[PDB]
Amino acid sequence: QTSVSPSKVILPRGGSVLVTCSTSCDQPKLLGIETPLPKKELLLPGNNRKVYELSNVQEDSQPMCYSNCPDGQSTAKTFLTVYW
Amino acid sequence: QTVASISSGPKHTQKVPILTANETGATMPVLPSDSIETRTTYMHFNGSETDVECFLGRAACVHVTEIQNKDATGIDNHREAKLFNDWKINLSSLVQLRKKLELFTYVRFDSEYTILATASQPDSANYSSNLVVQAMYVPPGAPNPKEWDDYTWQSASNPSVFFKVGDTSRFSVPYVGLASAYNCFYDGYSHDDAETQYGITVLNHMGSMAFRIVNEHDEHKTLVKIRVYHRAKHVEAWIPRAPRALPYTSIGRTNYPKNTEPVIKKRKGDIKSY
Amino acid sequence: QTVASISSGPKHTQKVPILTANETGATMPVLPSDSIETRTTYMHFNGSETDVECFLGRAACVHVTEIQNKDATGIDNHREAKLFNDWKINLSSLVQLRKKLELFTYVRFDSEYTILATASQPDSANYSSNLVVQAMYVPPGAPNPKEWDDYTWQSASNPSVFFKVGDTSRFSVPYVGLASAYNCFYDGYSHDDAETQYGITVLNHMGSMAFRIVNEHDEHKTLVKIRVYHRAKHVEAWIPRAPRALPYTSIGRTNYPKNTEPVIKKRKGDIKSY
Amino acid sequence: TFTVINYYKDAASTSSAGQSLSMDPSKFTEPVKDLMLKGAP
Amino acid sequence: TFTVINYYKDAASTSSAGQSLSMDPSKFTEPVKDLMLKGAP
Amino acid sequence: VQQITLGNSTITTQEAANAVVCYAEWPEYLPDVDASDVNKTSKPDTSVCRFYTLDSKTWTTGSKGWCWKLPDALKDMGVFGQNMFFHSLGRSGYTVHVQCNATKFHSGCLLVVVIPEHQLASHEGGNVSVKYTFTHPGERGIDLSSANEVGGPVKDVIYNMNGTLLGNLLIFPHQFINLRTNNTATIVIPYINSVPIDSMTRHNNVSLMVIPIAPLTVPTGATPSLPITVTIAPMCTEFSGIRSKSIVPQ
Amino acid sequence: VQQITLGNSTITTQEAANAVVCYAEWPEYLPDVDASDVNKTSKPDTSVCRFYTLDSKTWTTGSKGWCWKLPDALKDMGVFGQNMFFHSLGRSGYTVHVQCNATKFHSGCLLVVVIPEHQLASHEGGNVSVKYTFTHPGERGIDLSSANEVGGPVKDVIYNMNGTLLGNLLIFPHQFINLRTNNTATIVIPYINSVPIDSMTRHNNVSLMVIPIAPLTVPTGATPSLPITVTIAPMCTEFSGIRSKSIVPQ
Amino acid sequence: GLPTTTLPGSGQFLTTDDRQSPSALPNYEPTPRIHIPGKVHNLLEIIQVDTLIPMNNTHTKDEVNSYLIPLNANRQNEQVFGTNLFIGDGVFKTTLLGEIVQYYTHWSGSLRFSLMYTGPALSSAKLILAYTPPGARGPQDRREAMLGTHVVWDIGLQSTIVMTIPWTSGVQFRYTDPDTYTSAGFLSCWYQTSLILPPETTGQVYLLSFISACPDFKLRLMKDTQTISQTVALTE
Amino acid sequence: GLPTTTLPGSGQFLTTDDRQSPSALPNYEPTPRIHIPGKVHNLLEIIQVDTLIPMNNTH
Repeated sequence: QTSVSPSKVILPRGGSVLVTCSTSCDQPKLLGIETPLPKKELLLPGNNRKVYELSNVQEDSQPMCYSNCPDGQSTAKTFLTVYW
Repeated sequence: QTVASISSGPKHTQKVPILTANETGATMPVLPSDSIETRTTYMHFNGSETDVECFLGRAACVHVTEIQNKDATGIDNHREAKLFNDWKINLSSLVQLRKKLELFTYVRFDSEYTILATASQPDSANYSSNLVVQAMYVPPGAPNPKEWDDYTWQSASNPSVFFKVGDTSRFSVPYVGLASAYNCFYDGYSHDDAETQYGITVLNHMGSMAFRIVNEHDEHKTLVKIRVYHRAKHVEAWIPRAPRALPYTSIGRTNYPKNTEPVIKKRKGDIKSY
Repeated sequence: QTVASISSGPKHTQKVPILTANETGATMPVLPSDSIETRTTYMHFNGSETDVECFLGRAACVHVTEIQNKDATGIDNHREAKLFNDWKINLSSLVQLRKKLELFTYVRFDSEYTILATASQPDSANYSSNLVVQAMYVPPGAPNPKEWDDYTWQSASNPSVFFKVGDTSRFSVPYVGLASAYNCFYDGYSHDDAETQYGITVLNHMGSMAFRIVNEHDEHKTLVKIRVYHRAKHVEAWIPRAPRALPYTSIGRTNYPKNTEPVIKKRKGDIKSY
Repeated sequence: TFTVINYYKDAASTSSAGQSLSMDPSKFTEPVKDLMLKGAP
Repeated sequence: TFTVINYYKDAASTSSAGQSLSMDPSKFTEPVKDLMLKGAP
Repeated sequence: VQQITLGNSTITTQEAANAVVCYAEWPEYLPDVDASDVNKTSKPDTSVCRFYTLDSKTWTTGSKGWCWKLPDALKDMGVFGQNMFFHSLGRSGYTVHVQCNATKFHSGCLLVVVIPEHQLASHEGGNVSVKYTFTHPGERGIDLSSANEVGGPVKDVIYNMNGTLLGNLLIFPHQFINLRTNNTATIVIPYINSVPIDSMTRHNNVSLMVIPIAPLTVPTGATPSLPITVTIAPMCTEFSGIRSKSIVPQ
Repeated sequence: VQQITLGNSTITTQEAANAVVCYAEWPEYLPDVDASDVNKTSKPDTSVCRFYTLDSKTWTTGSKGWCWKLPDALKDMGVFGQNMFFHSLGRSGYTVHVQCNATKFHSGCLLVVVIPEHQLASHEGGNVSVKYTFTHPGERGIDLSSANEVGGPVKDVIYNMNGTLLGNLLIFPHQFINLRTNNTATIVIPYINSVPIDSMTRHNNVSLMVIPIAPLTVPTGATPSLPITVTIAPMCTEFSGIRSKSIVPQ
Repeated sequence: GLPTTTLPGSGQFLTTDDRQSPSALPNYEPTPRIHIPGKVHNLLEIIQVDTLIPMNNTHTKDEVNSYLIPLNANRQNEQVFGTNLFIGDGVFKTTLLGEIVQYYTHWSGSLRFSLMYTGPALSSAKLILAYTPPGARGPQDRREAMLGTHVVWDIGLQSTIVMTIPWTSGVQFRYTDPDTYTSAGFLSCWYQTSLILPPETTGQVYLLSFISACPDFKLRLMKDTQTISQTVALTE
Repeated sequence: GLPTTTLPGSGQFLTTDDRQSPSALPNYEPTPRIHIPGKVHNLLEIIQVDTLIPMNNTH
């Protein structure tokens, strides 16, 4: 099943956070994170895990990791909160 | 010779071809000969350059990545060190090509790839290395290499091309879509689920390319920039579409950024100005 | 067009094709048209990529060795110094290729070899040398060179190819087995003896390759990595076999390591889970 | 005036196909049909 | 649609042969014969 | 006059209703040469080939437009909806009949357009997706004049909800409902897809957009609205892979 | 019913015994076009073409299976064994008849499979070889349920003693002995080798494996065992290069 | 000299090009081809042979028991087994079909699923084997299962049922690796009536499940198999 | 060896040359072409369809 780390994070307004998407499938075809934030895929080897630096978080957002893996839930949402 | 215009004199026609009803959704082929007296001219023109094969059919740079040849001893993340790099093949990352392709809903083509490798040695170097690049086409969903000298590179099945830096490789890939054509637009989901991704689909998986420098390290670091050029050939296109007006924001989505600038130019003057 | 499925309606058959006896060891060709009402579809498919010629038929790296070009004055063991290296040809050292070949008992093919030489100069060097590699195919059982500049390299009979480092050589070797096909599996011995080796046989001797850098030494040391790529062509295969499930441990043996991990994945749930 | 030999066994390897002769825009410009002449199957 | 000239005298030098047309799995899937019809030599 | 009778349904039009057949292609059953799925298809009778009328929209002076997605809009329509839910695969054409009558004193122009693969844009930007519930609204469709929702599509009719300009939407099969000229529009849609048949639930083959281009101008003192009614009939519908009824969200 | 009479031997079966002919190829004498050895071959009479019964194995609830190698299992069988020892070269087909009868209350399923070039794995790993004495056991064969021996093969039936999974052994010519259905299995094996003829002593052409797949479940209070009997007849046997009798270990 | 223009890709080593090349052993005459039985022309020939499915893959180690589907007496309206139909994964990964399938990326066509009953001759059972095409969940009760493709199997003198899983898809090819869009559906088996054992017999009887390909099977895009791996070159 | 003379431009990558090239997926059989309506052969076919002009571009 698709997984996101962290499950939840509280971060300062405008800061960056690293969100990890992972699958149980070893070889997923689609794996990413859906978010309106500016993001940067960290150079990381492998197919079933990705890390994104979601930059300049301004509001409460719910970035969703997605995949095409058919085991379990193919999507996982994380909850970003801003404090200011 | 194909006639462009026929000779036509005064007309007191009761079958008015210039009065129609656009409410019907048809563009009736009204010609100059219908509203003005015309002479007879010839086309002298076949329209060879407007055929979809030519319109969508020259090589365009669709990916650029830099990889390095350096001492790999004592590095955990080779991908981060840019010892190798992989890329899920897509023709959406360059906007000129994307807009041209997005003029159609379904597109079917074979792919001709040209990979150009160019070396640079910014730091002090005594000479220019004779480096060899391995460009490995990995089939859709196949495992990408995880380290620079992983055994995935020695795959007995993945197509690989070895070429010198500074030179090019060229190889064609047939149309590899599951369906009869690529879905440049997909108004659906992979399955009936409340949270699943919209639009982006596995139907349009064209494969992936992994790149490394085969050579072991020299005393200096060499930076290699790999440019992948894609040329579509044997192109078939269906269902013309409204051209893209707004900037893109992501691959596989029709999203556009918030607060975009107006597309339609404002007139310098009123509606009567020329 | 070859028919994949024929139109078939309701069936009140007394010649039940779906009840059989697997005790007989035959896979009776029961089709979808036998158990469900079907429409008529066509294959649109020849199965060109499942032919053994294609399945076992692309170039794979089957050996990699590093040799050196350095001052050879005052060295007793040139082989240890990596001035040259030899290798008994075998397609068993890479597991992907081995498993594919081991899907069959007997295999007959001609060999197309591609040797890629790539140079590296890790230590301080003022320039990159223009080195030439000699890849010498030695027939089965023929003497391998014993030193870097031995007279064995000047053999008037051994096929040799000279090519620049950074470039490739390509040459085909016909099927060279004594028997009508290679024995990818051999359940026997070379002769009736109590202590003699099992399985590994001289029937499958494909030759050997020796490699050296022809150039005399420069002021610096150059490390050359030689990758041998084998491509089987004109492939004939007999007697399909159970695929390999466990890791390999040696060439020519079916041995697997002790305490290996289970092959069959365990179910996340009971036998009823989907 | 022009010559091509196919050097490879695959259709994907051939150069571009050229021009689609039979081009007709009525598919898009004149898609109107009277539905009272029973053109529907 | 396709052309090959043999440039070398050896059969081992030719490119791959292509596809074995006459493929039939009954060798492996239907190897059962009644031994009471005397099929044995 | 004109009359179209499908099954137990009939639409009469005192306008000389000229129909647009998208790309001059009539709906047709999947031929053998194009078929991949081997199961014998279920070709329903009068029970599905009939006009289903959706609930009417009100066209006001400031309404932006409406969007329906097929076959989603008919998922709850009599026998067709049931078959769409009970089968794994389905393909269908449509006869769309958009109706909007007024007097000779009204002015306004609707653009009725059918967009194959009308992938909607999200109003949030980046790579956010439009959620299933918003792209499968049902017979109510999407009202472009309402406000944005979390996970909903963008609703600026100028950009067709996809980043293309409205003026260019005439490249798709369309008809105008010009209140001075005509009160009905008829578009016959064939099955359009890269695959011969597909899942009717997770994929919307076409989108029907009814967009006011020339705004509604009612005569002085008149009620400032007109009802727009959409009537659809499945045509050459096929179903394959009957099984337990699918479970979709909402 | 069925009856096969070879020489002075006869096997009668009240089951409609259907025979598997490996790869739909009957045993045949070496044709001239394939022959390399020039000597006129010795084609024995009734003296060898006959059914030899091996000693019976006992099938218990916890037995893993048995493996015989041909022609090794027949090296001590009447005239065939002598000819196999006196000649330098030999090729032969086989008619294997595996017999296991029970009542309608027993359950269990044997997989009778013929593996050409069944190169056995050593249980020690690395590159250790299985010694001659273990791969040439004779009419007793290899019992997969016994313990490992120094120089013996590995005996985990799940991996076929060669590193392949048991489930996949159906790619080879096989028959099941399903106690509810049948009590006998018949496989006709042709000569299979990369060479037209070979030394019968140092090389085993085929391996016969009888493996319990569905375990033996005897009725309540019944003796928890069944005998399994293997009967083999050489077919189209040829010998070449007669000389002094070979000396093999054990 | 014939004027020529070298094109891009000149001097490249593409591992799949398959051109003529000079022979290192000119005039060599290879051993003549003798008749060897069981010649394989195409891999589509061998995938059509049934091999056992480790359907009961609930054990910590690999055992023969992994291939035995337990059947219990006096079970009513109950499920025997259920699996998804990702043929290049799960219970199918190790079968011959799955192994050959993992060497390719795309697959199309119908599958042949077989069950062999191994219980005593004096037992009786009616089972219903159901194929649920994609789009619906794995059936959780027999009623749900019997709305799709199914076969009611009466165990008797013919101990083997052969149900075909018809190619049931919109898209013409499915991915051999598990994917939501190209999901192939579900396979389940249920007790139609029940299993009845004769007196003097007790315990579990077993089914053997086999998988194979129908002659309409297709495999397209070659890839490496993830079944076997190596980190070091092997030697003799 | 056929005597040849390499011309200028040898080894150049011209982005519009359109020559034959070796296939990376030999023997691959692409999905058959099904009938999809609205096939576009030439762009001169689609420019003949009327689209609205933003003539009142004064906003």
